[PDB]
Amino acid sequence: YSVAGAPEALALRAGPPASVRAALLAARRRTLDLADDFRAALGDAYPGIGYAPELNPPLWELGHVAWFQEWWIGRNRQRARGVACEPDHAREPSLLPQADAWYDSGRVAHRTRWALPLPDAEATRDYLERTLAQTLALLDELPPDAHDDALYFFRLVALHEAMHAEAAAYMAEGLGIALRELAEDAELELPAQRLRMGSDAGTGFAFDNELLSHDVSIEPLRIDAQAVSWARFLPFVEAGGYEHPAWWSDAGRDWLARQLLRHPAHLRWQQRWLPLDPQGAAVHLNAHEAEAWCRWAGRRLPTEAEWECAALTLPGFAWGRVWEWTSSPFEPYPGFAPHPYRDYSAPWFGTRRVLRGACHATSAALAHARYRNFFEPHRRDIFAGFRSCRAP
Ligand SMILES: C[N+](C)(C)[C@@H](Cc1cnc[nH]1)C(=O)O
Ligand SMILES: OC[C@H]1O[C@@H](S)[C@H](O)[C@@H](O)[C@@H]1O
Ligand SMILES: [Fe+3]
Repeated sequence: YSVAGAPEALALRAGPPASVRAALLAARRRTLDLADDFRAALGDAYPGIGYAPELNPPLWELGHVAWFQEWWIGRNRQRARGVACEPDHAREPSLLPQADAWYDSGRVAHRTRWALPLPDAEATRDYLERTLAQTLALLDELPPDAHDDALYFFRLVALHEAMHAEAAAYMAEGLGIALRELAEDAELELPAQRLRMGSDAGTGFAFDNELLSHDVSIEPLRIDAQAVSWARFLPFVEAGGYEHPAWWSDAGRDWLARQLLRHPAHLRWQQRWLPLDPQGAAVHLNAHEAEAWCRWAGRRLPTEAEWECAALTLPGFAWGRVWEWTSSPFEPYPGFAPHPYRDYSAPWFGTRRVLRGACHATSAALAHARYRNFFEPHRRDIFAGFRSCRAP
């Protein structure tokens, strides 16, 4: 097995306090550069955007990032216990008396986020600054041989902020907001083998959905060396794919039937409205579109096990351009237990499909071969594509 990600991903998960500190500062730099992109387009208007289930107001997102960090660091009286932390212990107050009523994604109703008396952009940035100052002061108290338990929440809040930064990028793309921030095709042989799937104990930070690590049998297959390109995808559209329900699942057909334009999201070929690059990774495809292309090509999506095995064993397996739909429903591994942020994984089993890899907007500190992403299979706003495989 190769390393699961770039140095930053390994350091945030396994490295000492100095490593988590650098990660928190990089995450905040990125949060604020994206906040400036939104500021340029919306001028700090709140809510600044119309309502959609796939959005949150930009100033709500910023406050949520600070709230989350403050909730799990400064206000957390059991930081040292890591995953043994009692999530519902009595906490110190927030810097903002109403923060818990505004920013708690577990408490605040979705449409309500457009109608809160939130602080302005300046005061929201002030809350971010003061909370980060508090977090770094507490981090600086930990010794260089600090245990995984001691670092657990520092690592969690850095990863959480990386995830909200990516969400800013895909929501920006949805809102037509501009931000400042493939090779030759090939097929790879994946031989029959046993995969030790998920995150092993004492490998540093794991998301709860990566556990338990467990051996699984991988069947021999041939897998795309990279994500499906527009060049490889569009011949399905040109061959009448979005007119031929027979290529689709029942859920796919139901979805397809309800679509005005019988072609991919952000296309007209022109994307966004610039002309389309065939060498680009097909993106803003949902699981239904990926699966239909696979039936038409006589290919299939990998399981997340097959994807993880390929990513860790095959040097020519190139990922990180688009999130990649797998055939795997988001379900607990054997021995799954929810970690202190209980609602991260457990409410979303069944209704979500696993995507693996990462996209151009994923932080280098998050992108990881063991990471399970999870969205409802109709979602196209996300930076999602896919790679295909077949039996030998
Ligand atoms: C891991 N995904 C991307 C599915 C999560 C990330 C997340 C942010 N705050 C809580 N969870 C999501 O978007 O709900
Ligand atoms: O805004 C991104 C992300 O934020 C988290 S906090 C929300 O709960 C989730 O529904 C959404 O996908
Ligand atoms: Fe969140």
